[PDB]
Amino acid sequence: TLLTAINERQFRNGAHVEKIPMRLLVAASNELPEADSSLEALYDRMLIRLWLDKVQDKANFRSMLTSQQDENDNPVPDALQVTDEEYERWQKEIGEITLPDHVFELIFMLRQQLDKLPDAPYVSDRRWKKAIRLLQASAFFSGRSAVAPVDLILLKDCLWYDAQSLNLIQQQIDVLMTGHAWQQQGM
Amino acid sequence: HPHLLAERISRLSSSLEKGLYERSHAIRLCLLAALSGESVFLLGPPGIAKSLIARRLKFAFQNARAFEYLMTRFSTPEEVFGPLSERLTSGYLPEAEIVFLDEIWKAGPAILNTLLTAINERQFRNGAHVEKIPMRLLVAASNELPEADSSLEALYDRMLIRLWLDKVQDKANFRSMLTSQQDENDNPVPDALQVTDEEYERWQKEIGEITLPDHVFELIFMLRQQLDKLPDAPYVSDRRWKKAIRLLQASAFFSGRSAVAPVDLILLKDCLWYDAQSLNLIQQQIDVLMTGHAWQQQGMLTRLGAIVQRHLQLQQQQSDKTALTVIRLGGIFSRRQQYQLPVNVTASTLTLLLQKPLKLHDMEVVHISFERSALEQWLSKGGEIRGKLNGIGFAQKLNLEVDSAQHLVVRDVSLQGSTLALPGSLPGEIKQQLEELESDWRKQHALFSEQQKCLFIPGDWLGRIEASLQDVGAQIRQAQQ
Ligand SMILES: Nc1ncnc2c1ncn2[C@@H]1O[C@H](COP(=O)(O)OP(=O)(O)O)[C@@H](O)[C@H]1O
Repeated sequence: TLLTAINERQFRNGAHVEKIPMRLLVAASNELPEADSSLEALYDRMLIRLWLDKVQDKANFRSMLTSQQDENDNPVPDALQVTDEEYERWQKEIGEITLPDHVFELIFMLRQQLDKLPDAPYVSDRRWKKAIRLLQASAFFSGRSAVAPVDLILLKDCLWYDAQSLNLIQQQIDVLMTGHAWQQQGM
Repeated sequence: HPHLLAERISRLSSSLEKGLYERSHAIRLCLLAALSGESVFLLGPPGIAKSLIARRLKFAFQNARAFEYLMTRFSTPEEVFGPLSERLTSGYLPEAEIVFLDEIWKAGPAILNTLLTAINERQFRNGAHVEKIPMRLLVAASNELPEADSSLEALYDRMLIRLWLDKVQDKANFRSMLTSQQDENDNPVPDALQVTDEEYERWQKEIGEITLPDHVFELIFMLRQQLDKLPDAPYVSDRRWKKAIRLLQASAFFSGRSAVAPVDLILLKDCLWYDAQSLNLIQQQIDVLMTGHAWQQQGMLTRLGAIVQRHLQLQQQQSDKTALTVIRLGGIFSRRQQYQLPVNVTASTLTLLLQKPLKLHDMEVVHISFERSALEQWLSKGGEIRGKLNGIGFAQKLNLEVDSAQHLVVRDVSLQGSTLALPGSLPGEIKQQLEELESDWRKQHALFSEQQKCLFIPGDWLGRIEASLQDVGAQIRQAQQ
């Protein structure tokens, strides 16, 4: 029933169905599912995959260990809170972002590069289509009208799926970001 | 009336392909099974629009309910069809026109015992009594393949269509797919193209009434024997061949035809295979029959060889009119150098006939094709020469020598002389048989140009049928020169 709330954004309420205004879906755990298990369907649909861990800096640990800020309060002012009308209007302008020819050459090159390496993780067509919705919105909320080549860094937390693909995705993207993104290797 | 049906079918699949690139063979295949009561299997990696095709086929009908479910190892039958109280099956599987079951090669034994009964009988156990299921299309997608000796082989043998979908490969089709603004949960099919419940029940009766020609059945008569002598051929039982007739008859019914067409056999490439090993054998055996025994491609090739053999027999019989004179040359040389004819002969792999036939290499021959690049070195420098027999085989050594009257004498094992001769510059018997064979090629090519506009036919397969028919017509035109 959780798969129908993401694609169709509805729910089987006995007889008639109703829409679900789910604006953000976050899922956390600890371990990873099996490679031949039924839990891979929900994992393949989740776009952003972040690997959070504990703190490592000594200066950032002292202020975190002694924090008087209430975690259940509202530290967001009323002037910065968005309304329901602005959320529905931004969903239409996200898909209207133009796709430059220079950005298409980088997506097709990174996709074909992962298909030749045996240890590279497989990227489906659903992962490539949903990554553009997050990439087009990254430039819309930053003051741009087209897709920028700098938005390709966000793919380092979407293409990976386990501990073996983390060291390969962050390395293959870093080569393209420092080679063909700004004509570094082309020159 | 029958010709207007092909326009509505072609216009219905055109609106369904909006937003799905490189998926024309997957949408047109699911539409034929939805209007005939068949199934379709999809194989490939998860993430190639394998679930949208199940939700898009429900828009073609006026009253159709979709159902998406993922079969797990711990799934219970009370969640797929509905829990009991007598069974709350409101909006599940027994009352759904199109159902989608993702990953079918991993369900439990209880789900497998119930899925095999809703296909052959289309019934459901509602506690005590039984009720029919109006299932019009059953699609199943997964990623891996079941075992060769397990309980999951019963469901695979009943699924007729087995498609192997994959990711996109064209660069031009990937840019428009990566930036598509068409909503996948909308209704892109007009109301005029949507069929009703009365048209679906009427088409099921007209499918079985399609006339079966005797010439079209000859293709399956020979293709069945070829898939049995090879040990690597997949085992195709009689139940698979019986269900293939319903898919072939319905393919020509929606294309404006009343009988089964030989071009409808291309759909069998996604129904006889079962794994990765059978994919390279099914697509190869069908391509040979579709480009050989289909439009009389191979049937005319073996008949053309008899005309060439008959023309060579009449040429070697009248070889006493044209001899073979070898001109001489002067110059200062220690050996007697000979020269060939100038403008009279210019071909490199020319053929030379002979009068009395001999037995060379324990076999008979009627014409010896020599090489112009090697004939000039033997007639001047000397040594040994080579030459194939009957225009085939390797260039074997022959006992070629010069004669007193400037001729070529070929000897064998019994020291038998034979003067060679070249063919002169068409008899009435050869032209009569060549005109009848050329008329059959034009009649067979007209049948392909009147049925290739079918919707359930891939586009890449049209390039091989046209290339095979042109090769037969090009070989018959060279003999009449
Ligand atoms: N080859 C393709 N061509 C066009 N669109 C595609 C393709 N593959 C996936 N999509 C799009 O991705 C979306 C999600 O597909 P999804 O249901 O995840 O596929 P699957 O069922 O194979 O995992 C669909 O709405 C579909 O439009």
